[PDB]
Amino acid sequence: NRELEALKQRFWKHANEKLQVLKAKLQEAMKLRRF
Amino acid sequence: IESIENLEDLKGHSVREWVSMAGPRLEIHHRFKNFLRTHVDSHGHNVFKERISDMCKENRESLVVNYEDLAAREHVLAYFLPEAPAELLQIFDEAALEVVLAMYPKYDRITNHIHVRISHLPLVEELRSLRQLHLNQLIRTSGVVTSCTGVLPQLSMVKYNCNKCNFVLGPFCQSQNQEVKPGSCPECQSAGPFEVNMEETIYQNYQRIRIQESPGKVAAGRLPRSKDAILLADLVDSCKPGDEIELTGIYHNNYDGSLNTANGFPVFATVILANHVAKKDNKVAVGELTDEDVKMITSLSKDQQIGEKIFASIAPSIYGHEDIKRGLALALFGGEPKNPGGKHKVRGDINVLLCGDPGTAKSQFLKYIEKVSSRAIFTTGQGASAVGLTAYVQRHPVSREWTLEAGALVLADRGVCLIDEFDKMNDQDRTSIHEAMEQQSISISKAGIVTSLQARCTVIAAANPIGGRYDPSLTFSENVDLTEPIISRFDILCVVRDTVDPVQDEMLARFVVGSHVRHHPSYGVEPLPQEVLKKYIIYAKERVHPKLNQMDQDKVAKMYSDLRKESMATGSIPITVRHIESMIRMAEAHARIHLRDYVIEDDVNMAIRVMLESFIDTQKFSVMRSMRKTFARYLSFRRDNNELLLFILKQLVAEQVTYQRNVPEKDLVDKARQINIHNLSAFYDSELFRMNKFSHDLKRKMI
Amino acid sequence: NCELLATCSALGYLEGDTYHKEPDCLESVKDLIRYLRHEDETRDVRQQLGAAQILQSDLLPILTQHHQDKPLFDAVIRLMVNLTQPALLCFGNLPKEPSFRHHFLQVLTYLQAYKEAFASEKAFGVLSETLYELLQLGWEERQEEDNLLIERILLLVRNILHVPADLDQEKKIDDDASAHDQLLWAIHLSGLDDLLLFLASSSAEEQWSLHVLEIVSLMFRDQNPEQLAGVGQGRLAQERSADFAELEVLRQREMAEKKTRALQRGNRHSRFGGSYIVQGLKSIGERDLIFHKGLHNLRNYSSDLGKQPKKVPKRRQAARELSIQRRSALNVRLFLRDFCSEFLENCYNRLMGSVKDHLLREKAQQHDETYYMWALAFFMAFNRAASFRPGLVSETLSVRTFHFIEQNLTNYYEMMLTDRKEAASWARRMHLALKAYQELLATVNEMDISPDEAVRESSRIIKNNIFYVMEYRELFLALFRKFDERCQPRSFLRDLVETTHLFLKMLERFCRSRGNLVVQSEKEFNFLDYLKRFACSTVVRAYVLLLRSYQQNSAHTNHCIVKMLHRLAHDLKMEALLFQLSVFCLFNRLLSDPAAGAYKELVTFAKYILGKFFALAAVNQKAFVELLFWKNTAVVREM
DNA sequence: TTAGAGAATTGGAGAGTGTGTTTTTTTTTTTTT
Ligand SMILES: Nc1ncnc2c1ncn2[C@@H]1O[C@H](COP(=O)(O)OP(=O)(O)NP(=O)(O)O)[C@@H](O)[C@H]1O
Ligand SMILES: [Mg+2]
Ligand SMILES: [Zn+2]
Repeated sequence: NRELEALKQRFWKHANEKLQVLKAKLQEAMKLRRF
Repeated sequence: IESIENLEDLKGHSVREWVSMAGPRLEIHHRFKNFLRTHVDSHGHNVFKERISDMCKENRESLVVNYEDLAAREHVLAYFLPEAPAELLQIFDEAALEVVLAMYPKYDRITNHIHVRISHLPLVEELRSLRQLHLNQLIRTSGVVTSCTGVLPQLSMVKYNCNKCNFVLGPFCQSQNQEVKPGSCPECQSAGPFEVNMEETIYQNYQRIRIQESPGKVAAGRLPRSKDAILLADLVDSCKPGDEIELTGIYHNNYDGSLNTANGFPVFATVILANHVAKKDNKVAVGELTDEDVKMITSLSKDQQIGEKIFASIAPSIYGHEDIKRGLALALFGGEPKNPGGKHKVRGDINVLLCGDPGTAKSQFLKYIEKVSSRAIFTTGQGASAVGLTAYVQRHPVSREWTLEAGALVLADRGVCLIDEFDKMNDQDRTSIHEAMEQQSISISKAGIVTSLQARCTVIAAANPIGGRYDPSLTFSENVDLTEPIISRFDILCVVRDTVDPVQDEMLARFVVGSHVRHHPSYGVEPLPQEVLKKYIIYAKERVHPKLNQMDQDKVAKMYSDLRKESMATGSIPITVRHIESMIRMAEAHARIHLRDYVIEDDVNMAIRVMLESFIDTQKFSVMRSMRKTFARYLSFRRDNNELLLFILKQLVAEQVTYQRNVPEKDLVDKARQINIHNLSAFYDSELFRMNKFSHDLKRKMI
Repeated sequence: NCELLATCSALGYLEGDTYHKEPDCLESVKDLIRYLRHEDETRDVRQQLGAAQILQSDLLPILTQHHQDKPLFDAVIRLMVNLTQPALLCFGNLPKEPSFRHHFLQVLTYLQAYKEAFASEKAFGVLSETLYELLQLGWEERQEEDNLLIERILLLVRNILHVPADLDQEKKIDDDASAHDQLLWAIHLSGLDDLLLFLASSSAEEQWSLHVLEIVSLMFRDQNPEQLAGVGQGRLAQERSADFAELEVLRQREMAEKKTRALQRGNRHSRFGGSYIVQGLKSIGERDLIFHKGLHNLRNYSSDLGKQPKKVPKRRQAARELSIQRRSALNVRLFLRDFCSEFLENCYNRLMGSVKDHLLREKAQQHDETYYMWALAFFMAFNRAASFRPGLVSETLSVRTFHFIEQNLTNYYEMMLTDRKEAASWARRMHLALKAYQELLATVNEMDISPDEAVRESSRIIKNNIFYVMEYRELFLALFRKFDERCQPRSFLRDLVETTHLFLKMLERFCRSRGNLVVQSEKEFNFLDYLKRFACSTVVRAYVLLLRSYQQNSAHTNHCIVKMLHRLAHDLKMEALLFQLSVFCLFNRLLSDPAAGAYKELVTFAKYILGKFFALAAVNQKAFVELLFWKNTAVVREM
């Protein structure tokens, strides 16, 4: 399936709700602060 | 109150009560004070010292904080801010007041409260996507303002006179939820018809706006959703009906019996408590410009090739059309309105007409001007009306009295009105713009309304000739189908042709294919970046005002006289008196491009060149060459004057050699200021001294 | 508030799953204990620390992750015992006024939150490990340092088990893990249950017998012995099929009632008019009745079709049962069955002997005999359920336990009648005593059934003793003649009736088998003249009061009621005592029941007594007036 | 063992207070005439 996976890779190459995302990625920084 | 080393451990609380209690409140207060005092940008410059200083210079009572900076510098405040926005914004306002009164101890005379506004919040939401999950949270939305109340006074801390005795009831806080009922007087227990003490009551500005989804973001054939938003204090008149805005605010809900009886279910009304309004039009205001920005602009103005750079920056993806780029640059920067004696107004805006063949980038030029300019209105042909262009009267939507409303020309009052497919309009729609084009006003006498609105805009129109192909066998007047009153209202009148020329076709093809390569999703002089150009434009328009001292009246007067003669001869274009005032306007526009506070003969010669070249362009083929030699030999295409400085240099060298035998650059420039040939940089770039083996150096000053 | 906030912050903070304690934890915890000791009577510090949730956020992490730091661990255990102190101890009673009751509800809410938090297995694992490594030492090796720690550990477990279920979250449906079920599962997985079995079986550590009894009581608070003893491997299929069948039964009953109502009203809308004169029926005046409620209603006309019922005044409002029964989680039920089995086999005799020694020596709190009587009822019922072995409970089978229970029951009866301001509480204590007495009387029957001639001999001995002594016979009449619906629940009335039925069954069989004439300075006796004491109006009034709920009663309860009334009617010829108008209304409901076939015994008895009444009425029309009132010896004048 | 006379508590009748209400024409504007 390597050529099929290569076609998948080409389509991924051309490939190019958020409060919880914000809080998580900020939670990492405050954990680093405490450490 | 001991300092709290970890705000992040809520210890089972929710954010609202956790920040409402005293310990975390003081910790948040100190953290925000420290953030304001110590936050620095990538260059190490303390940004908030500058911002607070500008706010106190201009008495603005409001401080915009970038959420990206807050999140980068102090994490937990950015963490708690969207969760409990009212509480943390109150704490931020207190802390900002402390810092402001540390910087300016006497600012309490100007304000008693500093409003912290939040910008660039990542919690962007579509209006159609707001849910109950966003309630009491700081959201950010986009839309077009479709309604606005007048700025109304609202009770904020109200006091009531007792209905019998002379006592005054204590301060009650207004909530946005319901009317505050006083209760009963604590001196005597009466509860009768109480009345507001106007003098002791504290009021605040109130304005209720309605925003809806922008018409290009709604689907075709689908009705737009809308929200009410409350603007308080210095946020009032941040926008007008028609403005595209981004709105950061608290999404708030309260019980409404009217909605409950309308729906049959306990539905709660919703409103946005606005915290920050930013017009998507004015991405950069004049107040947003930093000392770095204005230093960049002023230093960039000293390049001395800046005119060519500014011209080249007009639509950098369009090959050629240097005359179009020149005319559009002059129109975009604009002249100065004048009113000698207070009784004779003359417009300062420059109007442009691009007529010519299909596939010649006229519409692309118009869309570029739309993108780059603040306050751009774009309209097309049959899509416009007389009424819609100028102004329209309607029954008011709720109260049903006749009310006047702003058309495109009024909405573009200090901006650009762009009219594509200009020849395709109706005559009745096209004649509406005459008053706005010349007198810069729109006078309406309809349904009891009798008034004149300001329409001081610059009109940039695009058109095709008759049959959709320009004919060099005929003059402009013979193939345009427009009439003299509208033709004369356009200062700059451009003809664009698509004639075959193989070398130019090859270069144009290479430029176009290179553009398609460059812009994939992934002339000589070099342009500015478009961000820098926008900042430069607004600085040049708002912070600079050219003034004309002299313009060598004989030259322009003789030019106008024989331009009138040749226009009467060929019939190509009416010249009237407007072309003279177009000369003054174009000179002021070029001075503004160079950021000159005073107009000079450089600018006058530029304006002269633009007028003469466009008039020559209006002619037929055979007539065009004779007209070229006529106006070129007799009138002023003052390209350069190197010979005078050449022989001045030769004379000075000969005298110096004669003196020494039996600082020359200082000698040369002294003579160059004595004679009216002051533009010496052209001579230093030209070949005439170079092949005569002279040279220059600003340090050594030897030649 | 802010100073408490400062100390609570000074405890430390959690990060991910690891707690980072500050070095000043010891002095901050001592300060917290000082604030709690210097509380207001409103228990403000209790409310504030519960609101701050430091028990959930700091003390449990400290207890679970820094248990090697022994001074801090001891201080935290003492602080947690103080915080988990039950609300009834905090305020002394249920407050009678709104402000203290609001404070009581606040403390109770935070106690429920603590119980929710305490279901983590790690906390009980640490508690079991520290108790285990403490009890590993010999008793003589212990000092006040370790004995007080055992007291505080067991009191913490007691406090967490004691907490009432939240009224909000007690709506859990059967076969679901309530907070108490999760707590018991935490005890099971931590192995503290085995430590409780060890403490109960240990002769050396008998000093903690009352504590261990209270733990076991609060553990088995919700359970029923026979239902628990029936648990086993194959229960999932049984309970699933039973749930489906019961669902269909409920649905069919609702459909039948809906059809009956649809027939009672007409097939025309309510504003469809029409009025009738019922010529024979005089109205409240002399004019004929005008009927407006539709022709359909005149098939089963009654004058109370449109009447509002009456507000029962507060004093006359009947007592209601304090909790619904719910089938707990199957894992917890299996664990409790195994606990009860192993406890019964290994612990029960020594624990009950120790508790009786404590009560004799009078080094127990005021009402610990209630726990003793609870344990009698529960574990003897569980023993009789499944494999009955009297050796496992032989410490309880002595006549001294009968005497102790009878004394307690009479004491509670007197205190219920006199101490009127907590008469319901005295009634509940008396209910526990009654259930213990009932289980002893059931156990002797099981001993009779069992094959061992030795237990048959001792069963005969104890039966002779009990039936000889007078108080065991007179107590039933004493209870019936001053029972009150206003104070005692219908569950108590059920238990009293069933215990009376069992007691009279045994006494009748005993006297039928052999004479044994002398009773009580002795006197003669016979069971017929004993039964004639049950011919009073009050006892039959109570029996018909229980009969009113025949739809909801158990089949055994209905058999008890109808057998007693049949004994009084058929064998003592006292039908005129039971000729009553309210009883006849109940019989009218019984005969009109659509499910009357399910109550064949009751309707047959009702028709027997009704036929006797109508024979007497045909002979003499004054019987209709006699129906209207309760009576004394008009039972013979009518005859 | 029942029940009846005197004292205290609870049910509800009713007196008092506060709230809410009774197709038509001229003008514009876009599209269609
Ligand atoms: N000199 C040029 N350089 C780059 N692109 C060009 C040039 N001339 C035409 N084009 C392209 O031609 C296309 C059509 O441009 P457009 O502005 O619509 O033409 P137009 O002047 O409006 N003709 P018309 O709409 O019939 O009046 C665009 O994609 C332009 O980029
Ligand atoms: Mg076009
Ligand atoms: Zn007053």
